[PDB]
Amino acid sequence: GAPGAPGSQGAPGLQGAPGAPGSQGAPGLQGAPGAPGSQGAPGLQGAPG
Amino acid sequence: PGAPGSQGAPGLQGAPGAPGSQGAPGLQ
Repeated sequence: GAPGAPGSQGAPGLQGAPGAPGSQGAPGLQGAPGAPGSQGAPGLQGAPG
Repeated sequence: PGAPGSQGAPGLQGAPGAPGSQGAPGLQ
């Protein structure tokens, strides 16, 4: 007997390349800034006195 | 009567083997 330690099965499985990816809260496009200014009442008359 | 070497147990299996990695469709 002793069939060369009769055949044993190979190793299947491991259905994944160990990358374990996955990204958290990624970046977001900057809000094009609203240039600061000041409301006002530009008219025509400023001090007619 | 005696016959050292005559037919004993008829050969069966003798050198059994085994399939390797049968695999499995872990895909899609």
